[PDB]
Amino acid sequence: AYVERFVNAGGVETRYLEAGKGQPVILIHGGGAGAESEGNWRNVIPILARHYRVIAMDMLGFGKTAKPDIEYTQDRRIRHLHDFIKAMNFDGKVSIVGNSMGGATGLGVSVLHSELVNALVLMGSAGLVVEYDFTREGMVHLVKALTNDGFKIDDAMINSRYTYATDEATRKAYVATMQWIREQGGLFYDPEFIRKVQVPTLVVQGKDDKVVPVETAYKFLDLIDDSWGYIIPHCGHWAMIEHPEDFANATLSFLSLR
Amino acid sequence: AYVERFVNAGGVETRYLEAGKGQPVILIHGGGAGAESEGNWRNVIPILARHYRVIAMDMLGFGKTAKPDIEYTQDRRIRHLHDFIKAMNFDGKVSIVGNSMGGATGLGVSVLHSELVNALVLMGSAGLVVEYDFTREGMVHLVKALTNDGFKIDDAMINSRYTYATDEATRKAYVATMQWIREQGGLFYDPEFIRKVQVPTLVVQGKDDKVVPVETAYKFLDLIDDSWGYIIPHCGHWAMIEHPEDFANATLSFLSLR
Repeated sequence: AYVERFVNAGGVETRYLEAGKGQPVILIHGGGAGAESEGNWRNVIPILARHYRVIAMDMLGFGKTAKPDIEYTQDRRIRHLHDFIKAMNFDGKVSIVGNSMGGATGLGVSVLHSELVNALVLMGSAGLVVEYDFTREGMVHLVKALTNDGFKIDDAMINSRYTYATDEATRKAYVATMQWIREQGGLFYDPEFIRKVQVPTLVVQGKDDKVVPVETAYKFLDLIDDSWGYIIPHCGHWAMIEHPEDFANATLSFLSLR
Repeated sequence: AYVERFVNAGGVETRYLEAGKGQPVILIHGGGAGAESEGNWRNVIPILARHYRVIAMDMLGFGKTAKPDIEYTQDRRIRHLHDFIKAMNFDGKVSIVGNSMGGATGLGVSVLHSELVNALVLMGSAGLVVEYDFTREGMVHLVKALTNDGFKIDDAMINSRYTYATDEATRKAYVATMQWIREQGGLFYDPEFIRKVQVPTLVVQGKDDKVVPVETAYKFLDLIDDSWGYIIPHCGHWAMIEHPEDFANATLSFLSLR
């Protein structure tokens, strides 16, 4: 369905999944212990790959991407994504699709380095303040908590995510990542920064998202001038996982216009 | 691109436009003098017809549909749509897509006769209270007023709508239609009625709609349990006219899941 590749992104070896041909679209997974490209985009990649060159990148400190001994700041993740894009073989601009932390990082690149970006998709994206014990069972509770009441847990998916979350190197980077966020009072941008997003944007949001309230989407829609909104019912914090076909199609439709 | 047809809908001769094959989708135009199927859906029909049997129906008292000497109530338009659906040759349920008044009418049928409906699309739809001098120039001002600042007026489209609005029989029915609405304090339903919509619904809304504020969409999304939301930037009260490709694709995507 896709192949695993590695590239040196400005000094940080980076792992990505690739499938398809055509215009390049980068998928950025969310935060959380054990979160990475395969578990986040498994069922979405095939669909998107029918029309675009899909590139699912593991963020700095996550999955199989490098985990150097550094301070894991949001600024560092933004720079990493910037370096990955440059390091990749792209003839022009690329579209960026991100969930939660991945969304905040795509948003950051869309403001600091928009000349590299064609379109942005924010899905249950972090960025607005609006307002795990590392056990297999703890992972089950987490997934159920972040998804809609109708989401059916898949052991295989749970085991895969748990395996990534347990890897001591991955866990160490995760702890450092959460520490910085914790010390800032959360992962966010001032609304003024968000108002700087000028590329066409699609704000995707689950109506039942407990992490990022639906009102957050309405605020993103008010702040980002060229933003479209896609609100999904019976959907939690992970639209791409809870309703892959729905999310993939909405994304294809958005990208087809842009 | 489509053919014009007529059918007896429970006593009311009704005019519709048809194109395509497959699952049936009914398009319902908005209110306003001279509003009818061709002017409202011209550029959308071809796109939708590539995947469905598209049926654009003129509401009771509008376009080429019959204009009997009766009291033009919202109840009467709902009954008419019900009769048209029954009078048509449909093997099963049908999807309904409506703008403003057409949306309110589709919504009404979706509550009173949902066994006939598979999906509903409300576009700048009337229904929530949330909160023309009949000259060619008056028509130009109206279109500019109801559309986004970037909408380019098309004389041909203006002349066509003006021609329908001037037809004395059409004008007489329009006056009666507006009179009833005026005497009720507007065209609306109690939020409790709207909460009865149980079919999958797509609430489409222009961010710059001056007739139906964007907040209205957020309220529809709160009231209708199985509703998805699609918010469009730089879009006024007529998404299907201002951005036909965008609207048609969003509709195709929605219907493909349902």
